[PDB]
Amino acid sequence: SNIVVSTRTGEVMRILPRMHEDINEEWISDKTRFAYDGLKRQRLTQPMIRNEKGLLTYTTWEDALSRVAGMLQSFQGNDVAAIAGGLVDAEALVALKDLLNRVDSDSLCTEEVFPTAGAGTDLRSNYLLNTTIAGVEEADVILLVGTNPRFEAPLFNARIRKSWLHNDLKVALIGSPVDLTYRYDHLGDSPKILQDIASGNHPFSQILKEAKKPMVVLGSSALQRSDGTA
Amino acid sequence: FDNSTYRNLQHHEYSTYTFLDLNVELSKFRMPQPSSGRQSPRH
Repeated sequence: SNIVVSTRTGEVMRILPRMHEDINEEWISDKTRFAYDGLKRQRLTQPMIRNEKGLLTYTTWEDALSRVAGMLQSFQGNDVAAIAGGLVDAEALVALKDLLNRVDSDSLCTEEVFPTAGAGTDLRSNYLLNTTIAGVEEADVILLVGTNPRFEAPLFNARIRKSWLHNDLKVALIGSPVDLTYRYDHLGDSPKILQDIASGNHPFSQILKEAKKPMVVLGSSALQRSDGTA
Repeated sequence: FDNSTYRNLQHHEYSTYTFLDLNVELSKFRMPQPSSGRQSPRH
């Protein structure tokens, strides 16, 4: 979501929405708006190392960087690895990738798992919301597999509700019968139903067949359950 | 002929549910209602 950060005298005062018709267009979620104060607490402000007693103590940039450089020169290949978090940026990601490629390391991994079999990240359309958030307003039937868009993507669910209100959109969900603020069709929570819809037994197979602009959205949280490839 | 007696005396024997009882009685004479196609606008 596009936002406006209001700051005064070097301190972040508040967060406001910013009109972007394709993404959020006037709104932000409550976590976006009201979690900026967490930037003023538990902040890491100095480099730290471990002393002789095993506790974390402050140090200069030179000392910590020298320790890390020595340890990085000691090992190479598979012994060097990296894990990236949820709020990392592309510049830091590419820098870390290059740094571990210098020591001949490819163990560069995230925390959110995606099925690497098949195309597996080779084709960019294999892990994207190809229809886009705006395109939701053009669909007529939507299926949601193993996701709760209300909390995982509040503005995406707001777009879904907007289309459901103005375009008479039909919504179905495979998973837990959560509250989505709009009425939908619950097809169950067993993943087996998916194969049935692929087989053609389930009537929603016919509904998707008759759909002019069908949409099938799989939640990336549903891929974490060790069978996400299936 | 008479033009001097008040003959709207039945309104002295109307109970709490008289209107609703008459509605229940009339329910059988009504024609079937149309349908918008939904259970409610929230559907």
